[PDB]
Amino acid sequence: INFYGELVDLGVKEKLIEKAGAWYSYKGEKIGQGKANATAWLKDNPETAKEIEKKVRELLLSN
Repeated sequence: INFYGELVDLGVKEKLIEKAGAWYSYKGEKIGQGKANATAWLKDNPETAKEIEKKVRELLLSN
C-alpha cells in the first residue's frame, strides 16, 4: 500500500520531494525524475519510505 504516487504528490505539494519541475529530490538523495523516478528512489527507500507518509502524516498530525 504505502503510495509513492500520492506520497510524492503529497510532498512535492507539501514538501517531502524537492524538485526543479521534472527532476525530483529527497531530504538526503535525489529521488529521480518526478514521474520517471520520483518514488523510484523512494521505491527502494524502506529506510525513509515511512518518513515520507509520516513527513506528510505528521505534517498536520498535531495540527
